[PDB]
Amino acid sequence: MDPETVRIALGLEERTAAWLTELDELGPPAEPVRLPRGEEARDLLRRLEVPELDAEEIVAAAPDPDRDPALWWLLERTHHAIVRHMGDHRAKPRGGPPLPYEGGAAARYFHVYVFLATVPAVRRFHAERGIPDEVGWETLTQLGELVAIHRRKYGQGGMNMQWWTTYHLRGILYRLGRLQFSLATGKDGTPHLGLHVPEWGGPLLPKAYDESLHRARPFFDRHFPEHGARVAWGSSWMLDPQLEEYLTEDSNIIQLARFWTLTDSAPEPGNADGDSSILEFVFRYNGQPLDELPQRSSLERAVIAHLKAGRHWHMRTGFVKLP
Ligand SMILES: CC(C)(COP(=O)(O)OP(=O)(O)OC[C@H]1O[C@@H](n2cnc3c(N)ncnc32)[C@H](O)[C@@H]1OP(=O)(O)O)[C@@H](O)C(=O)NCCC(=O)NCCS
Ligand SMILES: CCCCCCCCCC(=O)OC[C@H]1O[C@@H](O)[C@H](N)[C@@H](O)[C@@H]1O
Repeated sequence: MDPETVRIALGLEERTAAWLTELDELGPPAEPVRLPRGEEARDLLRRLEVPELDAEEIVAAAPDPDRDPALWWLLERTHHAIVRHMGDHRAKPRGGPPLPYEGGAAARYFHVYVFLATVPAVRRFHAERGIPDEVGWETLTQLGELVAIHRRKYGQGGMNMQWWTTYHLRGILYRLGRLQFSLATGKDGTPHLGLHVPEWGGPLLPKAYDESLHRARPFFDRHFPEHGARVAWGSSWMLDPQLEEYLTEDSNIIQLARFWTLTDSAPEPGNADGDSSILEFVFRYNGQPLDELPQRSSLERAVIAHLKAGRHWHMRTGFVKLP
């Protein structure tokens, strides 16, 4: 097939042409793309903590090379475009565009199929790096979380966080207890670890946070000794000191943010760039009228109160030294 035919068949926008040309030049992977089917597929999806409802649907809608040629063309090359950067954190996180939902369940679940097809490759990388199996699997389970998030946010099955799963699939991100850590470099090339907080796994309890921090240096110095990070960096709505107006002393965020050293400037009060982030992570915001969002928790009430008052939330950036 040709990239223009794929683009038109799948209903992809004109801007995606450059990507599709790049995928055309890259070509199919050396190891043919294989999707698990049936109970094999159900076992893998369950291992990745995909909810039963979605997993059933994913298995049912799995595409076919003959009946879904445009989709298959893209699945092979997207897989290839990811595995070509296995272990490479300097490459940008390009998972490809979401597919228009007029293509049905196979289109909605496209990047789940990408993920499934790429599991063997990343698991081989984990093995080569000596990563324990439990850590490898624990890391890959965010697929289930992101699938669940799609359904909560939009109302039907899907997974549209494919840019983020390129981290898991390149073996450059590891879940080490409550927190995740990514191989990263600053603008000056200095190695660090990106610190991330997946939604699943309960509250950000101080003892769980501390355990994760203690795991970071030993893990990376053992399996990626060439990296040599000494510091973890975080960028998050969580680091916004404005939260102190609203959250009390029992807040995990408040207690733990106190250990962080913020490195960005106090943002302009009129800068609204951070509003969408906090709305995503607190409400999985999808354009609802604000006073029709839940108000059960102190943070839910905080986000809305602050915004109603004409004020703005900001992503802040900081670091903590690795123990
Ligand atoms: C990170 C996370 C686990 C922290 O939860 P936590 O440890 O309970 O945080 P706190 O102790 O500071 O919470 C204070 C209050 O806000 C509530 N709260 C915390 N995070 C919340 C969220 N994402 N949505 C709604 N309410 C939340 C708590 O239940 C608590 O309520 P209460 O005071 O009414 O009892 C949670 O916010 C989460 O799952 N977020 C999604 C993932 C995320 O944001 N990661 C970072 C992306 S940059
Ligand atoms: C106060 C506790 C520590 C504060 C440091 C918080 C750093 C968290 C940063 C983080 O979680 O961001 C990474 C996110 O990348 C998103 O885009 C993905 N959707 C999300 O999964 C991931 O959490």
